[PDB]
Amino acid sequence: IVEGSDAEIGMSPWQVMLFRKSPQELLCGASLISDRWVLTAAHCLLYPPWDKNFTENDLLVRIGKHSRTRYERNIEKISMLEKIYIHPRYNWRENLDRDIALMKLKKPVAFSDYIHPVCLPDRETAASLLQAGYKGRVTGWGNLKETGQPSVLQVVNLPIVERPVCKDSTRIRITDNMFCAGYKPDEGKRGDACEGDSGGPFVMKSPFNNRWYQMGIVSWGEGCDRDGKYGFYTHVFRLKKWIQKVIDQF
Amino acid sequence: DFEEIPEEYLQ
Amino acid sequence: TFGSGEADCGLRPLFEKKSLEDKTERELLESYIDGR
Ligand SMILES: N=C(N)c1ccc2[nH]c(-c3cccc(-c4ccccc4)c3O)nc2c1
Ligand code: NA
Repeated sequence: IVEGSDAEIGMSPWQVMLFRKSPQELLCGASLISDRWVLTAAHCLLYPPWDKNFTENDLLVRIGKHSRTRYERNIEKISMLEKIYIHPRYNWRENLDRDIALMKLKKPVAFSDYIHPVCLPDRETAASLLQAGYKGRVTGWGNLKETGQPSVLQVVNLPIVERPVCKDSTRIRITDNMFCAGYKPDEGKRGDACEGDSGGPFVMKSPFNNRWYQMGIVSWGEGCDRDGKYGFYTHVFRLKKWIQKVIDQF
Repeated sequence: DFEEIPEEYLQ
Repeated sequence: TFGSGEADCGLRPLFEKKSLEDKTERELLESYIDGR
């Protein structure tokens, strides 16, 4: 996260860390949506251009963290995966369209003051909050600059940008399964997710029922916090039927 | 940079 | 898990459940043309 600050303890109790077993490293961010399911970005698990194709056996999920490198004994839980589901039409060849994956944990995790799931939006909450100008929050342990790394979880609140502005900032083809967020060069405010934050959550707090909803998944951006550029996120509500389907099917 | 995590989580 | 989440979803033990606010959520609600 660039130009974001340290998170508070228990601020994003749904933040998950995808950890690789050997080498032991942070792979991506993810979020806890139930006691057995985690949602992340599919490019964190499968990205052929760079020979990335992880299986159940190569990842570990760490929930309840704050600190990036320490094993927070008695606070965090580490779960193993049972199955990984990548959206059938995830497009890695061209623009990372439908960059979403679900991971089923081996065993349910117990919630605590540090582990609690986020809500997935329903048509009406999506419709009322995903508006240009409304701010959302992104969290992660990713890089602090494009070109070090934080010791603690970082948070940044970014405004959602109008789609034409998003499209006119890149040469990549934007689809309706993506949205972009960030400040204009012109708003003398900065912030963006960056490398290491892919897969994590973009959430908004409903002013109707005070709950936090995960509207997006950190997907991509060109550089980190470059002026004139924005971060793109997968549109969770547009892929919600796929989500509902693998959950009640599996 | 990452501290060691308990062996029971590798197996 | 599904629509609107899970049931007790989105309410943080250390914040909403105790009626405590984190330091920047205000920024968010204020951008939804102000909330409350
Ligand atoms: N500026 C942004 N909004 C942004 C957000 C997420 C990113 N993630 C990355 C990223 C960069 C290199 C490799 C990966 C990656 C991670 C896992 C598997 C394959 C590639 C990234 O997620 N850059 C990113 C940039
Ligand atoms: Na920018």
